[PDB]
Amino acid sequence: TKAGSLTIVGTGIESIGQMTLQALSYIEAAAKVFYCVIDPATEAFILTKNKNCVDLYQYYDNGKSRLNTYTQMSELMVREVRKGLDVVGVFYGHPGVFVNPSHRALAIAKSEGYRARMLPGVSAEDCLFADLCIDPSNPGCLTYEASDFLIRDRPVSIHSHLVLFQVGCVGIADFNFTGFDNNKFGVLVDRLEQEYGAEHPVVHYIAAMMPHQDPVTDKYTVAQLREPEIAKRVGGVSTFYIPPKARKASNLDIIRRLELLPAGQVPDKKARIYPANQWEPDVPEVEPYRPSDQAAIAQLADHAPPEQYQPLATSKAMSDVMTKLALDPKALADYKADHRAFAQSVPDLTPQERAALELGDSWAIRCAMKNMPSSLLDAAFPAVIVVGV
Amino acid sequence: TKAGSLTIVGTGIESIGQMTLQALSYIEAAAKVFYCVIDPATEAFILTKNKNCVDLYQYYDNGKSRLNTYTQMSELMVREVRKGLDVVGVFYGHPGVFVNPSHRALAIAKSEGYRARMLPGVSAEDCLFADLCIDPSNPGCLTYEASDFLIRDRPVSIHSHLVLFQVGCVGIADFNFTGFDNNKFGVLVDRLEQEYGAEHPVVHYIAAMMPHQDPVTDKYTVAQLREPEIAKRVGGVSTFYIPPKARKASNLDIIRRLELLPAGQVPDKKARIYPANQWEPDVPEVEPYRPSDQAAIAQLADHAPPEQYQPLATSKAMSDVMTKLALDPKALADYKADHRAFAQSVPDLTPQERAALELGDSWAIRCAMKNMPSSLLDAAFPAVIVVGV
Ligand SMILES: Nc1ncnc2c1ncn2[C@@H]1O[C@H](C[C@@H](N)CC[C@H](N)C(=O)O)[C@@H](O)[C@H]1O
Ligand SMILES: Nc1ncnc2c1ncn2[C@@H]1O[C@H](C[C@@H](N)CC[C@H](N)C(=O)O)[C@@H](O)[C@H]1O
Repeated sequence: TKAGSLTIVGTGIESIGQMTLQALSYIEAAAKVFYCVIDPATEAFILTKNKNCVDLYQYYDNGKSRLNTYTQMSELMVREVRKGLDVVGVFYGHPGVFVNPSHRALAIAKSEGYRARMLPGVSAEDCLFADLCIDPSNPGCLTYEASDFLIRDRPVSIHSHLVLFQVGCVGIADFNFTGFDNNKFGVLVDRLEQEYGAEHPVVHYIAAMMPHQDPVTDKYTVAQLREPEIAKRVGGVSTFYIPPKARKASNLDIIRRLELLPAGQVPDKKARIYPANQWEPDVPEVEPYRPSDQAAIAQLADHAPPEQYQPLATSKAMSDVMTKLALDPKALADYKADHRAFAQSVPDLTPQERAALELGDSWAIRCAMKNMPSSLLDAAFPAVIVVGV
Repeated sequence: TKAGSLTIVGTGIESIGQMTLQALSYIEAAAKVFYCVIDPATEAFILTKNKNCVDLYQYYDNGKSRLNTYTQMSELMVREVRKGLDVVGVFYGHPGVFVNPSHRALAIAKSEGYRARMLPGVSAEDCLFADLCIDPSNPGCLTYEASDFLIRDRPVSIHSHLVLFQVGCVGIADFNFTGFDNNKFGVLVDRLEQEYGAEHPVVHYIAAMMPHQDPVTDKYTVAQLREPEIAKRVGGVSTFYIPPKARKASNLDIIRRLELLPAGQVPDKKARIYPANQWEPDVPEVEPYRPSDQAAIAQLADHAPPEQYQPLATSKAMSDVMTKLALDPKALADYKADHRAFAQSVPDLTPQERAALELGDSWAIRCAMKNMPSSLLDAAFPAVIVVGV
């Protein structure tokens, strides 16, 4: 193992709070931190967590190709990796979602034989789902960069969600500190009119970046985007959400092959699961408390945990060590280097807990931390599926 | 304002570390916590952070419609909201990504006039981007639930990413504690063959759930998914990634309208930005250090921060309060109720810092925390765009 590693992490969108615990722990552990964030409170927070930080944002410039900036950003990180340092790169949101220099730097580090990993973060699209109250599952999600969407004539589905990033810099490859002169925005609007019609809704979405702010969730018709007062509101942190125009019908062959038949009464294409998408035009009211819902709720009074449910049955020592492995990158490295030596050094573990850590197998650890009922193991593996469409 | 609120949060995918700081803070602040997580270390962690937790997973049962479970899960949360409690629901990953009961509970709470919010988290798709080293931007991303994909004949694009969730329970609406008998998996494979061909790659993806694990990133051909030994590896935490088959050409009309013309030499449709997608079949090697890259790197020696770059210039007191607003939900509520009273109570703030908090405007706060150069304001607003495709 060569000295030197690159770990790229995110900060999420909303200041500080949307950073993951592991992003924070790696920032603290790093020999050197390179960051590219928008809000100053997140920047200030990062600087309190590591004494050796460099702002990558200073490598942008007016009329300077963003591609040249990205090469430089990547090279600054990889240079420090080559010197043998544990380097952390920090990008706002998810660091691999609409981000060039992270993928570049990691690929170079990997190709030169250094440890390289991206830790996922909360993207603007994650925020969009939360704030617009939609689920990519229902009814599928198409996500594009706005210029790419136009230039390569990327397909839309009128029956699925559409999310467009970078709608504030349509056709612009460079940078200006005072913002983009988004003069080709009308080209995007023409495409949206062709695909959806002039009266179809488009949600202008800006996630709150500070904890006390509300998101921008402004619905406009496609036609309204041509109004100069509306178009000028679209900036560098603007994303568009375009809801579906209609519900798609079910395929009879698939209904048959999946054996969803009974008497033929699969629900209608508009027989929606509550709640309906509130952005979709002319969506009918969906009843939250149907007779089936009421009957399910009536069963709560007599509910008991099923015999195959596996209650948590762990110990402070085991919870402590699993927490430490998640929150202390140095402890994790030590454990990964020698499971046995690490496991045997952890105080207060039971024999089963020690053995499970010695092995490292997910099953053994799960087994040490949950009571597995005899009924369960006699029948016949994580299984947590929380969507039913 | 009625007593009672519902805040739904995520834990991310990988045990503990992928929880956001705000998810943790809301879990700690809650009067009651309802959770649905897969790994026991995350469960144990949650139980150390709040004394009043209920496992929602006990409302699944063998042969019990998942829809009935979801109604019950939602109702357990909303009942406590109605009693006037600050309730936190916790779902693994992102709590609104392929999750029924979160959206249900929030919509009901909102309709009855209670405070209701979803906080985004790290989804399995976020993990997929990080672990497979792909960017949804390049070349667009289509995301579907696997049964829905089939039943409603959702379109694929051979030129964009395809991500399929719930590939381990194709056509299954119920639950079994011992896992799904995924007997209709072959129907998914037939669809993938029709769309992509028998020799096209499909990546079986399982993100590591424990900090020491590696992800499953196993490439198979579509044809190989028919092998029983391979099909049985696909379970409840399996996601498929299907890379593009080809590069899409540019639209000449759009090239003209966006004025990307010069002598006509837009890059070829295969003239890729490094790095190439390593999963895509027959991708050529892309040079990381082209002459343009080398020239950009040569400019680093003489680099100075641009005159319009805005250096951080804050104080401990201001950083402390912005951190507190992000990490202390009670402090945030107090600040939101009365900006002036809150701002005037914060020790050690400068006059400008106090005034900025009194107003709450993003501009004023940004202004108090960053030195804005005279050159910047004379020219003519966040602007952090890190992808150039
Ligand atoms: N606060 C925000 N609200 C909505 N969309 C945003 C926000 N910030 C960034 N974006 C979107 O992300 C684009 C910038 C991207 N290069 C970076 C995205 C970032 N890596 C993420 O994870 O979301 C913007 O042009 C917007 O489309
Ligand atoms: N560890 C994992 N690796 C890859 N995919 C996963 C993992 N865990 C869950 N999934 C995907 O998510 C599905 C379950 C969903 N109902 C819940 C997803 C969860 N809310 C998320 O944010 O990803 C599974 O069937 C998989 O498709």
